[PDB]
Amino acid sequence: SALGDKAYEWNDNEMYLFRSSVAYAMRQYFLKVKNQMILFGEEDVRVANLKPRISFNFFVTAPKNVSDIIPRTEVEKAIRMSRSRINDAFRLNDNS
Amino acid sequence: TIEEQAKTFLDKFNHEAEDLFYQSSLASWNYNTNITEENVQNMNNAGDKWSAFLKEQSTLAQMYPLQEIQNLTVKLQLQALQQNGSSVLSEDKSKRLNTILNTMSTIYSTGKVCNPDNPQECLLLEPGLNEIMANSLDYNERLWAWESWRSEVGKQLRPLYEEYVVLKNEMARANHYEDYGDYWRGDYEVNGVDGYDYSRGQLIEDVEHTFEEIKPLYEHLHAYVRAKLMNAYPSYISPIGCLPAHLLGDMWGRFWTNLYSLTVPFGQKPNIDVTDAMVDQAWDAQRIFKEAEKFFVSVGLPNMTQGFWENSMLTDPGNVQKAVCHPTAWDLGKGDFRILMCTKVTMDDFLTAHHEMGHIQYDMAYAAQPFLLRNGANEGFHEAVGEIMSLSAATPKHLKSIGLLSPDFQEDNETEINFLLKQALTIVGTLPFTYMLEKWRWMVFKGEIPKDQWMKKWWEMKREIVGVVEPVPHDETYCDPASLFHVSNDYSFIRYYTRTLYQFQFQEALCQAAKHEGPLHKCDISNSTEAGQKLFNMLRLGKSEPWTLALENVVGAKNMNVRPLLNYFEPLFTWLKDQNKNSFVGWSTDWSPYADQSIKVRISLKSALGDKAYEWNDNEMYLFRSSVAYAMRQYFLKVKNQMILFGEEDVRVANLKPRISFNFFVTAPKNVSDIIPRTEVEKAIRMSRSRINDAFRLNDNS
Amino acid sequence: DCFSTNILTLINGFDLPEGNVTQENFVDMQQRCNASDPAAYAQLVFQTCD
Ligand SMILES: *[C@@H]1O[C@H](CO)[C@@H](O[C@@H]2O[C@H](CO)[C@@H](O)[C@H](O)[C@H]2NC(C)=O)[C@H](O)[C@H]1NC(C)=O
Ligand SMILES: *[C@@H]1O[C@H](CO)[C@@H](O[C@@H]2O[C@H](CO)[C@@H](O)[C@H](O)[C@H]2NC(C)=O)[C@H](O)[C@H]1NC(C)=O
Ligand SMILES: *[C@@H]1O[C@H](CO)[C@@H](O[C@@H]2O[C@H](CO)[C@@H](O)[C@H](O)[C@H]2NC(C)=O)[C@H](O)[C@H]1NC(C)=O
Ligand SMILES: *[C@@H]1O[C@H](CO)[C@@H](O[C@@H]2O[C@H](CO)[C@@H](O)[C@H](O)[C@H]2NC(C)=O)[C@H](O)[C@H]1NC(C)=O
Ligand SMILES: *[C@@H]1O[C@H](CO)[C@@H](O[C@@H]2O[C@H](CO)[C@@H](O)[C@H](O)[C@H]2NC(C)=O)[C@H](O)[C@H]1NC(C)=O
Ligand SMILES: *[C@@H]1O[C@H](CO)[C@@H](O[C@@H]2O[C@H](CO)[C@@H](O)[C@H](O)[C@H]2NC(C)=O)[C@H](O)[C@H]1NC(C)=O
Ligand SMILES: *[C@@H]1O[C@H](CO)[C@@H](O[C@@H]2O[C@H](CO)[C@@H](O)[C@H](O)[C@H]2NC(C)=O)[C@H](O)[C@H]1NC(C)=O
Ligand SMILES: *[C@@H]1O[C@H](CO)[C@@H](O[C@@H]2O[C@H](CO)[C@@H](O)[C@H](O)[C@H]2NC(C)=O)[C@H](O)[C@H]1NC(C)=O
Repeated sequence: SALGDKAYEWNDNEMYLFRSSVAYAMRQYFLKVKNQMILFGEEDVRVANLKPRISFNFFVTAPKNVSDIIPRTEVEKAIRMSRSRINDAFRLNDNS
Repeated sequence: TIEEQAKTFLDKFNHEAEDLFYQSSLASWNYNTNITEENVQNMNNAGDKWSAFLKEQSTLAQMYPLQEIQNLTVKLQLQALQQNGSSVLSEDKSKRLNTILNTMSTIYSTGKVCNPDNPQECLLLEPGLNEIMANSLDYNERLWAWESWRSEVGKQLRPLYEEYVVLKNEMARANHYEDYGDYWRGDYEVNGVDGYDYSRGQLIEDVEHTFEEIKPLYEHLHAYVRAKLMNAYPSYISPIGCLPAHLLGDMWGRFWTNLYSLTVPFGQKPNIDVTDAMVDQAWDAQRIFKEAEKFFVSVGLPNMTQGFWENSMLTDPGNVQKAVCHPTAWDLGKGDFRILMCTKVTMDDFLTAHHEMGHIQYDMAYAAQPFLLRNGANEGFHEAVGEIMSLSAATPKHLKSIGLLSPDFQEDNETEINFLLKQALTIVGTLPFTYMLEKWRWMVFKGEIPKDQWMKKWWEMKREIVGVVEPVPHDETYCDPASLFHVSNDYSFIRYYTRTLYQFQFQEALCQAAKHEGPLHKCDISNSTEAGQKLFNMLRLGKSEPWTLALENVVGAKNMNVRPLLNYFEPLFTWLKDQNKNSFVGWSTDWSPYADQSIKVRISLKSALGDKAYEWNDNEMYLFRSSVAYAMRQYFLKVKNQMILFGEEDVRVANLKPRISFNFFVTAPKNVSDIIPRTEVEKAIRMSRSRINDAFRLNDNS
Repeated sequence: DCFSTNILTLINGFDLPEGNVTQENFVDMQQRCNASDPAAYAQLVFQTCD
């Protein structure tokens, strides 16, 4: 819908880029609000239920602690804060 | 008181201190001779009691102001008993500091790294990794060991070091000192002598003055070693650049001696070696000590008492019992001196026996002095005095005169050159490292180096003082200097500089007094009563007078001097100047081992965005590294048809500037030594430049 | 345009922040960079447009 023609193919490298973008967003939110330097990585974004529609679930954990799961509220806040950067990193616009 | 009550206090303190300390020495000696569990607690309680006695004696010394004291000896003893130490620090802060020191020591002692292709084979430092660094001739293996040890140790030791420096600085400031560095430098401080004073701040100036004179010989030696390292690692070392840090035969580059097998001047002709003559004559591990005692007697110095010879543990048992046999001299006191060592039949054991014999002679020379004054003049005198005996005894002339090394031997100057170069690799190769490390620590304590720039400054010094370049860039998360044993265990490092200067000053003075033909490297002082008298004139003083006065009694100088060292190494300097006609003597602080394959990036945010432009920080650097990794993954998948998992930690970044310009390069995922060539990175960036640009809202010019 | 190019060449040569050397403060910064270290300012070629 966003690209029509000239659209790229989605593979595991695009999943890596998406995980990196989400980690960057969480880092930015934690730095700019809570004033904490937390080193979120792309291995803290756990992804499940991948479908050919390109739909999946994800959640975020603490950098070195699998038991600690960041609640959905601040994940929503971070996505709201950095949605524009997330979108233009992939050439999609808020509907795609 | 006053004088009478102070003398009574000192006498009654010493009357107990002698026997407490004596029993503690028996406990330690009995532990060391045989490892017995029942004596461990005996050592522990005795040491705790001795520490409590010292603490209480310190507490009962506060009611003695220092302005009413006329005698100098009691003044020095009261000052040596007056320092608070860690007592003034708060209880919670003291507990925190002790915990952090213990954690630091434990991390250094029991940290291990692991192979990237066999994670079930992991090596400690002193076994394995040290041998990898000391014996391997492979560039890749040495680089792997270097980088892998530095990574984990720095990452674990950084925050602990920051908290430790903060706490130590606060404690030192609480004790009327500028910082911790001033407290460390205060060992050489002497006052109230009206003619021999030495300020704390003069030490820095003296050290810089000495290094400025030592620089040229080190420059020639560095150029010679760099020239000789080409044949071992071709296409890896620049003819005008520095030396890579991992090729120096040691983990940290403290000593260069392990390069002697690669840099020998004449390898076909060996140096002197008669260790087989001692084997042929069937010399047990008892004649060497008697020979050392005879040599010491010859100069007129006092001899060994029968009490020492009564207690002899030097013969290694070799049974199932395992005990440490590190050569040491024990000074339990009240006429009780011993040496504990494992004695074999070898040259190095012979020289170590002479070293320990000199240690014992110096230690018992000042026995008549009071207990609190039973020590060397400063921290550097003891080792220098112990070492110059072995240095004088190692000459082949003494070997010929002692019975070995039959006179039908015509010495060649090639052997002398080999010996001088081997000595240089140990003596001159370590002075820049010591100077640089102590300088960095002093300016870190003093606050000159911001906590943000530590790593930066450190490596800058290594490119300009030592002439050594790192093989991979290190960001601010590392603590490379903390990898040393001395820094992470809170030890001082300037004693190794001052001792190296003092030993050669003493050797030159002794040779000049003995009226040697020429003291180049073959000087010996055997059978010279005046030399022994001159040495004894300084040995027996102890700490009763400033070390400057002790130095004047031998060399007639009030400060450290470098001329005797240059005089000692003059023949090698002449040979090196002859051998470096074609080489470019010196180095340049711009060449880097990774600079050929790097790519420069310059970013102009204001031009592309104007207003509303975002601020650039480390999160943007993380995003840039991730984008570059994605680009490399895509290129390798879509052209070479290989599934390689590049990460954001394989993009190494250097030279960050406020213009937002930096260099970067890419390595293989788990292999650090493997660097992707610049052409492939160019192709990948060409392929994915559109996505790289649009991820940051910049357009091909910004 | 000529003045902007003259600013840009110095900015690139000396790796200064973009937005520090403007039209009003070009000469003082230009001579300060030269006074910092010769033999690196020398290779910079400036235009004398007026
Ligand atoms: C990982 O995260 C959990 C919390 O999700 C941490 O668990 C805490 O552990 C301390 C123990 O002193 C408890 O007092 C806390 O109540 C625990 N938090 C809970 C139950 O929510 C755990 O310590 C973390 N592991 C780390 C940092 O290594
Ligand atoms: C530790 O080693 C020594 C010698 O092997 C032994 O104990 C010593 O034995 C001698 C007798 O020759 C005594 O003079 C010493 O007093 C003993 N040392 C002591 C009691 O500390 C024995 O093998 C071990 N000593 C132990 C277990 O105490
Ligand atoms: C140490 O204190 C004493 C004063 O009690 C002084 O030294 C004494 O000087 C006389 C000489 O007439 C000697 O007979 C004494 O044996 C000395 N007593 C000592 C050394 O304890 C002087 O004030 C100081 N002596 C020093 C620093 O050598
Ligand atoms: C060691 O620490 C104690 C602090 O208890 C210092 O004692 C202080 O001495 C000063 C100077 O006379 C007095 O003004 C304080 O009242 C003392 N504090 C006390 C007794 O609690 C002691 O001087 C320190 N030792 C030094 C600096 O050498
Ligand atoms: C210092 O000790 C040495 C021992 O190495 C003495 O040399 C021998 O000492 C014994 C005494 O037990 C004498 O019987 C020998 O005549 C001495 N000479 C030899 C070759 O064995 C030496 O005399 C002592 N030096 C002194 C007292 O000035
Ligand atoms: C070692 O000794 C030989 C001869 O003793 C040296 O050869 C002479 O050295 C002098 C001065 O260096 C030169 O002027 C002569 O031309 C040399 N050849 C002769 C006299 O035939 C040799 O240079 C020395 N080599 C080292 C490394 O010391
Ligand atoms: C890691 O580093 C290098 C790659 O640069 C690999 O070494 C290459 O392969 C063998 C070693 O067995 C040697 O010929 C050279 O060291 C290198 N040859 C080249 C670059 O042509 C090394 O094997 C790699 N180790 C791995 C992947 O486990
Ligand atoms: C700035 O660069 C010029 C380039 O030469 C130098 O200026 C010298 O000093 C004064 C400046 O007023 C002139 O009279 C000289 O002709 C200049 N050239 C010389 C001495 O060779 C110098 O590098 C720098 N000058 C200043 C003021 O910063």
